[PDB]
Formats: sequence, structure tokens, C-alpha cells
Amino acid sequence: SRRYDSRTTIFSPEGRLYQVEYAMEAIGHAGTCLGILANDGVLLAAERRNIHKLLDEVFFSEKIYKLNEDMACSVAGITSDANVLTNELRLIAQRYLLQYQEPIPCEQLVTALCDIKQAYTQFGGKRPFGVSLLYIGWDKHYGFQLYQSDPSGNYGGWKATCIGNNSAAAVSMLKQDYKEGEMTLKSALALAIKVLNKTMLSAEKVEIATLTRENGKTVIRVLKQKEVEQLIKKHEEEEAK
Amino acid sequence: IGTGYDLSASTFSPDGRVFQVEYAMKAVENSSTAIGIRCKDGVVFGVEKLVLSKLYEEGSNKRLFNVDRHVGMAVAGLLADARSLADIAREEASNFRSNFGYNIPLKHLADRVAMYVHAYTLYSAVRPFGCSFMLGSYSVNDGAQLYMIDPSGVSYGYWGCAIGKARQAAKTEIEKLQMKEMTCRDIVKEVAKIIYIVHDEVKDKAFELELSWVGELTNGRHEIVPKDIREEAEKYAKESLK
Amino acid sequence: GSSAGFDRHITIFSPEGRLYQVEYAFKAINQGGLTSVAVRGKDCAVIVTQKKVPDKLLDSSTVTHLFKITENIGCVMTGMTADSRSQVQRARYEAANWKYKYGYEIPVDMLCKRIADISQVYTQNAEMRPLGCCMILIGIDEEQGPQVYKCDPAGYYCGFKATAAGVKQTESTSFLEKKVKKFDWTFEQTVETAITCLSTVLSIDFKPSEIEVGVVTVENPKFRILTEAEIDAHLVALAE
Amino acid sequence: TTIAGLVFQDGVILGADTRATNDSVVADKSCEKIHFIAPKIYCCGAGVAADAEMTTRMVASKMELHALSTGREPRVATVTRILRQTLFRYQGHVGASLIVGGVDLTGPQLYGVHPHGSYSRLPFTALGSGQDAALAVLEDRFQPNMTLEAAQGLLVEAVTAGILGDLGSGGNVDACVITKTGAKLLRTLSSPTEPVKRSGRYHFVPGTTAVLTQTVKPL
Amino acid sequence: TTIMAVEFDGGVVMGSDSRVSAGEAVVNRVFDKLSPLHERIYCALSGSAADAQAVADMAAYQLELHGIELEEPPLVLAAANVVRNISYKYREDLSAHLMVAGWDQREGGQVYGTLGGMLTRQPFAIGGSGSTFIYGYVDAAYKPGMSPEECRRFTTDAIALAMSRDGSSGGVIYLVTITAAGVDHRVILGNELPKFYDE
Amino acid sequence: SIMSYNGGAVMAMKGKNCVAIAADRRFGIQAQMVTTDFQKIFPMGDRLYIGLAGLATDVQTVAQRLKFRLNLYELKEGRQIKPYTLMSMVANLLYEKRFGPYYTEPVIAGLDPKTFKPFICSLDLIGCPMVTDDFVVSGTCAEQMYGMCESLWEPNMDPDHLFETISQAMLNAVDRDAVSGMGVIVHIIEKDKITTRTLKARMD
Amino acid sequence: NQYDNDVTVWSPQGRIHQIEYAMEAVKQGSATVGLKSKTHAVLVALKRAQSELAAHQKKILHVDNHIGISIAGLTADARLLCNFMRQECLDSRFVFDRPLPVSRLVSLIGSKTQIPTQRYGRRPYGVGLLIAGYDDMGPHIFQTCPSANYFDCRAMSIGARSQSARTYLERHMSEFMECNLNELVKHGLRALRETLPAEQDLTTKNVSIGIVGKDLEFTIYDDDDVSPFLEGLEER
Amino acid sequence: GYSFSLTTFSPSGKLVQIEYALAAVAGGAPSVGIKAANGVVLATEKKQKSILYDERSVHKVEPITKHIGLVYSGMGPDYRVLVHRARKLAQQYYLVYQEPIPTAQLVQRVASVMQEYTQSGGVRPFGVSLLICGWNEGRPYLFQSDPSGAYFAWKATAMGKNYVNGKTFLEKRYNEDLELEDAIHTAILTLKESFEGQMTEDNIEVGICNEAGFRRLTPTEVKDYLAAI
Ligand SMILES: *[B]([O])([O])[C]([C]C1=[C][C]=[C]C([C][C])=[C]1)[N]C(=O)[C]([C]C1=[C][C]=[C][C]=[C]1)[N]C(=O)C1=N[C]=[C]N=[C]1
Ligand SMILES: *[B]([O])([O])[C]([C]C1=[C][C]=[C]C([C][C])=[C]1)[N]C(=O)[C]([C]C1=[C][C]=[C][C]=[C]1)[N]C(=O)C1=N[C]=[C]N=[C]1
Ligand code: NA
Repeated sequence: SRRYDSRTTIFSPEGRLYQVEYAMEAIGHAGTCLGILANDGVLLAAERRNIHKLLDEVFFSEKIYKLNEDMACSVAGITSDANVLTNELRLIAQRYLLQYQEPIPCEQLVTALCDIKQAYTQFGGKRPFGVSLLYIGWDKHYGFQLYQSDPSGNYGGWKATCIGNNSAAAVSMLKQDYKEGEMTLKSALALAIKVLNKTMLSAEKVEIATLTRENGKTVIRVLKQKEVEQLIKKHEEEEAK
Repeated sequence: IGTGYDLSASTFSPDGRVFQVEYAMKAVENSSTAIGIRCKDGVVFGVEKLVLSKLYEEGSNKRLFNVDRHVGMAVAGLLADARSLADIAREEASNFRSNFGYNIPLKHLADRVAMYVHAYTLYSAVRPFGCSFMLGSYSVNDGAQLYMIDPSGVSYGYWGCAIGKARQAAKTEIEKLQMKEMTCRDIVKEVAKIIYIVHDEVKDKAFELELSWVGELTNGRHEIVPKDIREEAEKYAKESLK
Repeated sequence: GSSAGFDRHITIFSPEGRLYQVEYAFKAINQGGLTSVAVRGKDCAVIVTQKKVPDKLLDSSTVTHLFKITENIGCVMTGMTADSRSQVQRARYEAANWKYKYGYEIPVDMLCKRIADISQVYTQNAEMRPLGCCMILIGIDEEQGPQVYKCDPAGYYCGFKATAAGVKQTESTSFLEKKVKKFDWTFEQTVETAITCLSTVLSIDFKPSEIEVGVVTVENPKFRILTEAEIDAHLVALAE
Repeated sequence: TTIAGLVFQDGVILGADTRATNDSVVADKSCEKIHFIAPKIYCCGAGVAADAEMTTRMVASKMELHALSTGREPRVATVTRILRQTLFRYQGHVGASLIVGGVDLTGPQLYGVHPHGSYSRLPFTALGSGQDAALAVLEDRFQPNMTLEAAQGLLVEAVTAGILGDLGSGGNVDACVITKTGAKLLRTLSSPTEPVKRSGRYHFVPGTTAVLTQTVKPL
Repeated sequence: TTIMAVEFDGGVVMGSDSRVSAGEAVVNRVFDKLSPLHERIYCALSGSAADAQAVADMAAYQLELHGIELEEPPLVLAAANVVRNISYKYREDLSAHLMVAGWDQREGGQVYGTLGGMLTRQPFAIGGSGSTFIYGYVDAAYKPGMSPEECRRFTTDAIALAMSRDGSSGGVIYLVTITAAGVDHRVILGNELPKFYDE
Repeated sequence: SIMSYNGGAVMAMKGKNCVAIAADRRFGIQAQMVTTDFQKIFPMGDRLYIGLAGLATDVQTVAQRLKFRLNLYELKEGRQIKPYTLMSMVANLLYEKRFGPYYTEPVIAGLDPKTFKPFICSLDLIGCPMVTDDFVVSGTCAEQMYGMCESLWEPNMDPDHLFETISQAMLNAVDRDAVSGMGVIVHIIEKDKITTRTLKARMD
Repeated sequence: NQYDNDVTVWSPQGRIHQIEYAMEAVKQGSATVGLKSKTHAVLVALKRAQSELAAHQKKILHVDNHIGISIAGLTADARLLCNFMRQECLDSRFVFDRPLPVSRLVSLIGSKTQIPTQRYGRRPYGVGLLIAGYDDMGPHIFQTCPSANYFDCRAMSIGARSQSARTYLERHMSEFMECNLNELVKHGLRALRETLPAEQDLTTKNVSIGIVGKDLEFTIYDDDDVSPFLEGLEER
Repeated sequence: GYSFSLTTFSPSGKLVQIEYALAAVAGGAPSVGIKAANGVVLATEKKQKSILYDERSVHKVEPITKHIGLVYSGMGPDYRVLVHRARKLAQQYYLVYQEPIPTAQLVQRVASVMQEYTQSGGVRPFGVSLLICGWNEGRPYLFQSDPSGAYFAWKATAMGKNYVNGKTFLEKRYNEDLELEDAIHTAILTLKESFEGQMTEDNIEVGICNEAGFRRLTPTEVKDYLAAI
């Protein structure tokens, strides 16, 4: 028994949690997934890895998950692990709603899942969840929000961020073209395609979703392939000129 | 085969063996010899109980036990394991009477206890018993019955049986006896003779002979062989050696 | 045939997707030294195995590999004897439990599927080892006629026209397929096929105490174990 | 409720009324008391309607798992046992009184299962508040090996006697015939009460109801 | 209900009426209360129908596995202890009496009482609501050394005598004769019952 | 009775291609009225509503525990629930408390996703589903409601006819119930729209 | 090498090295001697001091009015075993209102201490005891070990240099049954002093005595209470 | 039991036990699923080692409920565990919602159990990849669930021995507008691409799903499909 134990919840000589660090490597191999905050909304733009000709495409998305009436998320890592976490996110959002009769504020939903992810690093002897998440949302306290959380259970709020393949290159590219406070969903969608083009471009290989506020109610919408095509050719035109 | 394949009972070796059980069987083979003989009117047990120290009392470390009023147990191997099996066997017999209102049939007791033994041969969590033992019984309905269980959990019925250092040597001597037509009074003298023959006076120190029997003579009750009959069998055993 | 980590010590996949510990449990069956044959006929099913009693010091009637699971279901176990007894106790439990919950006797296939499913758990959980034994069950089905089923330490199970287990399993199956290819499958033709398979494969001209025969018949579905005199009546007719 | 069973020459007939009562008030004029267990096993429920509904649903679901695993048609003994052992465990607190009828490899069978978990294999039976009216018709005219037409006729009469004699029973007679070849669910096989007619002139002119608030949500 | 068992040389005779009631209402008028616990071991059921059937189902199950483990037909004493223990452990929650009778290679034909978790061997025994009115009859009519036919006649007469007097008893008398050879099932119809003073 | 501690009434009615759902607005404890605007009908979809009569805590609790399961269901399923399926969801929620139940008797009124077929039903306090093709009632004035509904209901009622019928059946029933009233609210659920109306009702 | 780590691992020789390692704890505790006559059971033990300033450790503990023990090994395991024994004794007097028969108590120790020798992650007791008792079978001297085996003894010695003490008990064995209390205790003291170095003798500071018998309940003598017995010793 | 995970992340970021479980699948007998316009086909190689095997005794194509069916590649005994679990899960849904479980819903529930065996302590992942077919909301469904617990909705796909070739063969050979009568023929031709020997109605197994639910084709039905091949 001691022989077969992997020791997944222990520190290395330099104060490192190796399973947590190896979980992150898994996320680097997953498809690129970026989030951009704007004044009139917030978006999620991810690379599609289920890109074979004989796929049925039954669901409305591949990587984009609705969690709440006001929140959505995207994943990068082990997709089965991500199914567990998104399902738990939906249960946490309903436990809050049942109790307070108001939707869960964005940061609180992220912290709650991150406390489950952290527990996998400190006790139990199990491997961690090999997933990183990008959360988009709206709440009555901080309005449009964009979060990111990694397998360690650590999280942060962002104005633009990227996870998955070539995440590093995309964050340096977003760092240059992001105009804090002067961004709109129209300009941010242009930036989302501009970034994914370099870090990877058919509307079959991409998947975009937006979160906006229409008539005092939140509107979450995954863009249609034609919509994505019109956004790609509006950039293809600017690249040639 | 010292390559990890022999550290757990939940691990088979590449040739399909469970070495933890084989190493537990070795603990019995290293121990002193115990013999049991089934005859026309009962079952008789005899044990070569080596005297480790002159300081110990006569009758210390009794390798013969009463598992039930009609059942007896002869052990060879790691004594604390052997006594723990005696308590299991006892409780098994006790639970049969509480369930069905009559004495546990010997093959049934052998079957039940052999599976508590078997259970310890499947996991990394527990260790096999380093013990082999015999169960003897006599009733009018079932007749004379002798069974033996090994560390692997195997239970077989016997006419004659030996366990320990001299298991094979005692077997070629029990084979000379025509026990199927003998009494327990007759077979007692022979059990002592066989134990004295297979004893190693050079390699081993002094020994004490333990003799027990269950048969028609005892009214189906497992008893120690009285001092009177034991002295008579030990006298014949020594006289035969010369 | 690569190894990585503890794939030869516990039931975890090897680089090729194999379960070395399960493979070793099949080799444990042969450690017993015996071989077993089972043949299904037009209206019967017979199981026959070796009966090696080396010392006259044993009580020959307690040395057996044939077992009664239920009144109409019997089995021949091949492999590690205590592992085999363990599986027979569980088979008996599962069968009695089935009739208690469902009010009808367990079908041969359902008892086989059940024991095979129990065996699979050992194949997936690491803290315990597979059983080093093979179970072959026979019985007469109310609407399916005579049944012969076998289950593995792997958890696999199946129905058969004829089957074998143990040391000379491959040769016994090679022989059994040659006879089924070419007969009116009567009780005598089913019994003899099984006896002469064990005999020609082990190259032993049997004595009535050297083998044990078990049978289920459509006329008498109760699992019956053959006497030495009954075993001899077949052995002598085979020599004729 | 008036639920009834019969065993004829080629199978079983199950009968039921369509009244659900909530304390001397008829809540439902046409409920379904004959429930499916397996293709050739049906069950009539009487008592606490939720208990009859859920214990029938649970055993039907358990019989699908049974048949899927075995690969065979389920036996009526299995449904009787699964039901009894569940009801006994609840000690009569699950108030379902059932009439299980069906056909398996061992022929047609009819069983009465009571809320405490007791059962009987019967050639004819009746349960519910109107069981005595049905049991009188069955005792009076049951003969073994009845023809399908003769058995249907007797069953309809047995349920009808309960419909008119029991205040806790009414509506139509629902029936189910189960034979070696399957089951025919004869809903509203008989209607002992001819279509109820009124001279209803209860029309309200639009605007007669005084409205204080009005909001319209387009969809 | 009226149940009865009688020991004889080669075995036992067990009888019962056929009435299942629910208050003053006869629910089943042809119930067989002699339930087999093994080939050659039977029990006669009385009291709560649900409790009696539950105990019989569990006892037959326990005895089936017990028999297969001993590679032998269970002893009637073992079957009596099996029923008795269940009736005793659950005596506060059970309201059934299961009389146990049958045959053995060892002790031949034996009759047992299980009333409220107790255990008693009887040359003959009676149970159920109907037994109250035939105590004086069985005390006068029982003679030792009765043949199996004489046992069936003693059982039929005593049960018919109780059936007439007891509202909770009636219908038909089911007879069962357990012997080394096997079990015989008889049914005495309500038309064929023995006649005595009934006014 | 426990159900009469708070009082109230709920009713649902079928239409040719529309459905109606109505309830009173009293919230009172025993003989004392607390508020005159208590909500007893809750939207479960675009064209699906549930009305709960009985003990005010359990009306609120059942509605909230049902909305929890509903939201999770629509998230996993990616579709709006069918009216019949919502009934089965309430039956299972109520039956879970079989031996210690919620004191509420629901009524469901909605339209089939085939954007048409009206659906009405009711459940007892232990979750027994009951679908009808006419009307369903639940309240302290169920006897009054049955009388009004049985007399007033007609088969293929137009939305306007349905409105007058359900309004008159609620008003006249709750006007003979001491612990029901303080106004009536009615929802008319058509394919194209929902019309919510509060009636001018007695205030005693 | 690999067969040293856990008690559940059998070595290829049919040995359990963890049990053997636990027995090394007993051999490293200071010498204790137990012996019996026809009426008495005596426990005589040497008490080591961890420095001149520290006191000589309590080697003899009370179990019941008819039972007393002397320990050798892990003192924390000795306390664990002592409280189990004290409690088993309490249960017997509570239930039966009679002393727990000494041989029965010793069987419970063997049964209790065998359990962790067959369970993974568990370890045997690192304690060996000498038990002095009196019951309907007269006086008794028992020996328990980290291997769950136990022995009925006429006399015995466990611990550091206990071989020297064993030799005196074997040579004087015959005189013990007819011995009076003063003589039986002196025999115990002589066996104890044979383990002691050549330069070292017995002392009213390092000697501890425990006596139980026909009229005496288990009593522990330690310093000036030990003086009357030492006042008879005369040589080597 | 063993409370620690047996599947952990290698330094390169791979869950190697899941990779090794996928190897067990890639070495199993081939299976095919084809989503036709009016139905779904499931086809597999049921070739056993000798004539002595009673082919009719055990099945690879299995029903879950009236409208859902199943097939696999990999470890046979592992599959049986998932079949029982799937049938149970389908009854739990029906008991609550009183509606046949949607195929996406069954596939999701089953895939959750598969994920569990990649993280729960002292167990290895399943050495099986399942092809699940169903009929709900008047339309056909074809899904695949692999040892990691990941699911995929396919129009047509292959698993087991020679799946790379079968998957290219399916892509080019047929496309949308397939009648179920045409799809069965294609599934058997995809299998004939790997099969070693004469392909009979006793060594291949087919199952169909349509408006009438899911059912396994009889050997006489398979024989008539093989009469045209
Ligand atoms: B019957 O009259 O006994 C009836 C049985 C019933 C009713 C509806 C649906 C089914 C399907 C299995 C069965 N039971 C009732 O009417 C009961 C009240 C009752 C109880 C005992 C004796 C007589 C009547 N009513 C309900 O439980 C109920 N009524 C309306 C709506 N939901 C439940
Ligand atoms: B008898 O009168 O004691 C009879 C015996 C019995 C035992 C097992 C099985 C059955 C039939 C399934 C019957 N029991 C009854 O008739 C009892 C009522 C009784 C009990 C004691 C004295 C007089 C009468 N029946 C029931 O408990 C019962 N039967 C049907 C419906 N509900 C309950
Ligand atoms: Na394992």
C-alpha cells in the first residue's frame, strides 16, 4: 500500500506541489481559450479541438458552458475533469439562489470551486483536476467580470487573459492591443480573432460567446458560424490592407 | 523470487504463485511435528512439544485445544496465529449451536474456518496465518472424522495426517498402520511410537509428548489422554525404539 | 511486451493495455496440475476432471473438484483449490439469494454472469488479487435445454457446446473441436467424448478412481455425481 | 375503488373503475388504475393513489432491469415477490392494495398483494372499497375455463356492481386482457352511466368581470 | 385459522383450514397454510399473514443454503431453531405462529412449537384462533401409537370441529403427510368434511 | 387542519389553444389577515405556471426547491421543460417527503412545446399526479370551486370566455370562504402572449 | 532488506522480522526475575537510573489484588498493556464477583497482542512482561512477549543480561517449591544479582520487589521496605 | 481499500493510465456506428476462437432501455459493468421524469462514471470505449464515450483494431441522406475491411435504432444483408 502510493498531496524540496505543476502542463496541451472584458459586455473565444468531418455537433457548444442566468465559462484541460467542475459550479449557483433568492455574485462562485480544487492539493491522496477555467459574468456589485482559475485552486480577475495552447504568446499579444476602459464588444471581438489567428482559421476551428445586458436581464449567446465568418473576413480584409 | 512479487498476498508472481502464502507455509515446516490418526472408533492426536527451557511448567504452550466439546485441534506453526485460529474455530462452533440448536458437524466447521484462513491469502492489508492445524471429532451419526487446513485455506479429510518438520517421515510410518480396523486404546500406543521415531534427539533438545483423543471410548467428547494411558504409551514408544 | 511502474504487481494497465496480474491468475489455474473437460449433448451436460489422491492417508471422498451449487446446478472448478472453494461458496450464496428475491431458481447463465462480474472487481481494484481458478457450471434450462458455462479470473464468461480448463486446456479444446465438427449427441456419446478427451490429452488409460464425472439430464435435471462403478461402466465400454 | 381479476381458459382479465376520491368529493372522474409492469404483466392499484402509483412504477422499472439482464420474459412470481418484500418492509404504511395479473412460461396467474406484504394466488379476486360488490358477482357466476367473451362479460359486471354500489367507486370500466400472445388494454370498455347532459347557459359577456390591473407579456 | 401437527412412526401429518380473513370478511376461502421449508420439512402458518409469509420465506432461504453447505437435508431441529430464532428476535414486531414439522434420517418424524420464540417438541400440537375450542377434544381423542391414517383422521376431525365453532376458521382442510419416501398432499373439501353435532 | 392555518385557493382551467391559472392573494394566520398581496402562482417557463395552495412556508419552500431542480434540469438538458415533465418533477419532490410531507397541493397550467396543446394537472400533498382535460382545484374552498367549475366550464373556450369563466368561478367560490380572498389574480397563457390580471374582488 | 518494513510481510525463511525487532526491545530493558513457591509468587527487578540525579524507573506495577506485573521494554506499551490487564480484571469482578483466573488473563493478553502482528500499518507490542498471581490453582508466574506467545513458568528472567539470572533459576529450581517467603525472595535476588556487573551489587535504591500469595495481596516493596530482604544476602 | 489515486499526471502533463486504457481499446475487436437519416446502426466483430463457443450465449450489442442501445471496443468484462450502470441510470431518469432518457443525457451520466475511475482511489480506468445510439425528440443519436470520461457525438465512426482505416473509409464512402437500409450495408462493409475470414451471421453482430426503439438484428436479418455482400 505505501509502495503503490503516488503521494499527490505533498511538498517537494523547493516548496513545490508537483502534481499541481504537472496538471498545468496538461492545460498547455489543451486548445487555446481567451477571455476579454469590455464596457458593454464580456466575451469568451476558444479553439475547437473536436474538428473532424464526421462529428455530429448535437450541442450548442464544445468548450462554452452556461452556469447561471448571469454567468458562463470555458475550459482548457481534461474535458471529463471540466465536466465535473462545471456541474459543481451549477450546483453552487443554485444553492446560493435557493438561500438568498438572488443570483451568486461572480467572484463568489469562482472562490467556491477554487476551494474544492485547493482541497485536492492539500488532502485525500487523489490527483488534482487537470482544468483551467475562464469565467464571464455580470453581478450587481462589480458588473461585467472576467475570472481565471488553474488546477491549484488559485484564481484572479482580468481585463483580458488566455489559457491553453500558446497561452503565453496570446497574453503578450493581448497586453499590446488591449485599451483599458476604451474597449467595446465590437473592438474586443476584432481583437479575439486577431489573437487566435496568430496562436493557432475556419469558423469550424473557432467558437465565440458573449455576455451582454439587454433590458435589465443578462444575455449569453454563442455566435453562429456565419457571424464568426463575417468577423474573420473583416480581419482578413484589414490584414491584406 | 525476490523481485517484489513476494511481498504481498494481493500479488501473483509471473509463474502464477502467491509467495506470501508459501513463506507462511515455511513457518509451519520449520516447527515441531504434530500427528493425527483416524481409526475404527475415533480420532487420536499426538504432538512433539519441544522443551525450550527447563524453567517452563509441564503443560506450558499446549499445542492441543478443545475447539468444541466434541472437537479437538492439533497445531504446528506460529503459536499466536494457531491460538487465534482456535478462537475463530471456537466461535464458529458456538455460532452453529446458537443458529441450529445442535453440535457443529466437523466437515462444516473445517469448511467455515478454512475460509477465514483463505481470506487472509488475498490482500496487502493482512498477512496469511503461519499455521497448519487438524480437527478431530466423533459421533454415532457422523462417525470418526479427521480434517487438516493449511496457510492457503485448503481443507481435506484424512485417515492419517502429519504436519511440521517430520511431516513426510511420519507419513511413511502412519502408512504402515491399518488404522481403519483399530481402536483408540490401540492407536494411542502407535501415535506415541511414531512421534518418538520422527523426533531428532541430536538436533533438537528434550521434548514432551501431548496426547488427546475423541471417540466412542470418550462418548464423543474431546479429552486429553489420561496420565495412566499416556505413561503406558510412552513406555511402549521408548521400548520399541530399542 | 513492456512494463512501466507497478503494472506487474497490481491490476493497473501496462503500456500495451494489458493486465499482467490477470494474466498471472490464468497461469495459477495450471499450478493445480489438473485438467477439466465439459461436453453438452442433445439432452444432457457432463463435466469430468482428474482425481489425484497420492497418499492412501487421505479420505478419498473429501478430495473433489466437482460441487453442487444448487439442486439442478453443478460445477467443476479448476485451479487453486482454496480459491476454488471460495468461489463455490459465493456461487451457492448468489444462487440461494436469487431464489429468495425473485422466487425462481437462478439460470446457469445468470449465475455465471454474476460470478464473472464479482471476478471483474478484483481485475479493477488494486488492493486484492484475482482468484487463481476457473469455474465451469452445468444445468438443464426449462426453455434452453442443457447449458455449459465457464468464467475466468479475467471476468470473461461464455456458453459452450464443449469446453476445457487447466494444464492441457489447449489440447483438450483442439480435440473437442475435432469431434464436434464430425454424431447423435446422446448421453453415452456426450459422456464418452469427455472421458476420452481427458485420456488422450493426458495419455493416461484411466482407472475408476482416477477421474470424477458429474452430469445433468433432461429426464433427471438434478446434478448427479457418478459412482466409481458408474465411471467403470463407461470406461469398460470405451475399451470394447 | 373497485379492482378485479379473473383467470380464464386462455389468460387473465383485469378490471378497474375510474374514480379518485378526496374525502367524499370526486376529484377525478377518469383515472387509470390498470398499470403496466411488463408486456404480459399488469397490476391494478387501490388505496392511497400515490402509493399505488409509485410502488407499481418501481416494480415495473425493476422488472425492466430484470428482463434486460436475464434476456427472458419476466415471471409473475418475481413481480409478486419484489412487491411483497417492499411492502412488508414498510409495515403497511405504503397503502397500496394490488391485483397482479399476467402470463409467463408457466401460464396465466392472478395474485392479490396487501399493504402489509401478504399475498394469495387466486383464480379470481377483488380489492378496494367496492371489492365486496365485485366479489359477489365473481362468486355468483365464476366457472373455471371461461371463454374470453364470457370472462370479459363477468369482469365488466363485477366492476359495474362496485361502480353503482360503492360511493368510493364510479366512472367507467377499464379492462386488460392478457394472453400468451400479449396484452390488449381495453380502456373505457364499459360506461355504466350514459353521457351526462345539462342545458348549460353559463356564458359571461366579455367585460362582466371587474378588472383592476392588466399587464400583457408578448412571447 | 386452525393448524395441527401429529408425530407417528415414519414421520408427521400436518393440517390446516383454508380461511384468510380481514375482520369479519373472508378474503381467501381456499388458502393452503402448509408451506414447505425443505423437501420433507414443512411449517403450518397462523397469525398475521404478512408476518407468517415473511418468516417462512426467510426460513426456507436460510435452510436451503444450510442444506447445500452440510451436503445433506437439514435436520427438523435445525429448521425449528431457524424459525424460532426469527420469531424470538422479532417477537415484539411479529404476530405470527409458525408450527414446524417434518422428517429426518436421525430423529425421524418430529413436531415442533415455535410460539413467541419458544421451542418445544410435541407428540401432537395445535395452533391458531380455532385451537382454543378443540383443546378438550384433542385431550380426549389423542392416543399414542396412531397410524398415519389414524393421524389424518385425528387431524381432520379436530380441524373440522374447530372450523365449525371458529368464525376465523373455515373452508377446506389441507392435509400433508411427510415420510422417508416423500410428501403426500390431501385436500378435504367443505362438502366432504366429517360431521358432528352442529346445533 | 394544517392546510386551513393559512387558507387560500388555486385553480387551473383548459382552453381551445390557451390555459388559465388563478389564485387568491390573502396571506393570513388563522382568523387574522397579514398581507393582501401574497404570491401563490410562480412562472416555471415562458408558457408554464405552477400554483400552490396550503401552508405558506411550504408553498414558498416547494416553489424554491422546485425552481432549484428546474434550473439545473434546463442547464443539463439545454431545453425548456415540457409541462408533463414538470408534473413528474413535482410528484417526485413531494413523494420524497411521503412520511412527513409539505402542506401544499399544487396545480400546474402550461402549453406543450408543440406551442399549442394545453396541459392542466394537480398533485396531492404526497405528490400524486392528476391530469384533467377541464379544470383542477386546490384550496380551503375546493367544494365551492368544484361547484363553480362544474357549472361554468365549457369545452373549447376562447381566451376571453376562459377569462370570464375562471374569474367568476374563483370570485364566487372564495366569497363563501372566510380564509380565502383579498383579491384574485388570473394568468391567461396563449402561444403568443401571457395576460396577467388582478380582479376587483371583495376585501373582507 | 525488503522483509524488514512491515509485520504483514513474511520473509522467504518463514520469519517475521518486525516481530523479532520488537523482541529486541525486551532484551534491552533491565533484568527482571519472577519465581514461585507452593504458596507465593515473587517478582524481583533491577531499576536503572538515567543519571545520578534521576530516579530509578518503576519496573513493577499493580494489576489487581491477586495479580502484579514486572515490565521490560517500551514503557508506553507496558502502560497500555497494564491498563488492559487492570480493566479485564475489573470487568471480571464487576460481572462475576470473583478474581479473574490468572491463566485466563494471560490468554487475553496473547489474543490482544496477536491482532497487530497480522494487520498492515500496525506493529507488535514492544513489551515483555513477567506476571505474578494467585488464584484457585495456587501461585503462578507467566511470561508474555512482543511475539503474542506466552508461557507458564516455574521461574523466569527477561531483559539485559537475563541469561545469567536464568542459569541460577535453573540450578536452584528444585528448592523453590518448599521455600519459605524470605528464602524464595532471596533466590530471586541472587538470580537478579547474577545479571549485575562484577563491580556492582544489589541496593535499597536499585532493587524492587513484588509479592502475592496465599494470605498476601499483591504488595510492592521499593526502598526501606526492601531492606529486610537484602539483609540476608551474603556473597559474590 | 486503497484511498489514493492510481491515475496521476506524468511530468509531461499526461494521465498515462488513461493513455494505457485507450491502448486496450485500440487492440479490441472492431465496432462501427452509423447515424442514418431515419435511424442508427451499431455493428461489431463477434468472431470467437473456435466452433466450441456457443455464439448465441453472450452479446456485444446490448439494449439499455427501449430506445437506447450499446456497443464497445476493448475489455469485455469492463463493458458489462457500464451496461448495468447505464441501464440503472436510464431507470432513475424514467422514474423521476416519466419520459425516455435523452441519449445525450444517458451518455453524459455514463461518461461521469468513467471519469470517476480516473480519479477515485485504488481503481484503474475502464479499458473500454462505448458507442451509444438512441432515438429521442424524433431524431437519431450516435455518441462515443472513452476511458477518460470524454464523450463525442458522431455522424459515423470506428473503434478497435484498424479504426484509423475504418474512420477514413466511412468519411469517403458515405454521407448524410442515408436510409437505415443503406447504413447497415455500409457498417458491414466497414467491418469487412478488417475481418480475417468468411463473414457469417454468427461472427458479426448488428443493432438498429429507429422510431420503433432499439433492437438487435436477428441472424436471419444479418444473413440477408450478407446475401448482398
Ligand atoms: B380508490 O378509490 O381506492 C383510488 C385509487 C386510485 C386513484 C387514482 C389513481 C390510481 C392509480 C393507481 C388509484 N384511491 C383514491 O381515490 C384515493 C383516496 C382513497 C383511499 C382509500 C380508499 C378510498 C379512496 N385518492 C387519492 O389518493 C387521490 N385522489 C385524487 C388525486 N390524487 C390522489
Ligand atoms: B389465520 O386466520 O391465522 C390466517 C393464517 C395465514 C398465515 C399466512 C398466510 C395467510 C394468507 C396470506 C394466512 N391469517 C389470517 O387470516 C389473517 C387474519 C387473522 C389472524 C389471526 C386470527 C384470525 C384472523 N389475515 C391477515 O392478516 C390478512 N389477510 C388478508 C388481508 N389483510 C390481512
Ligand atoms: Na486487483
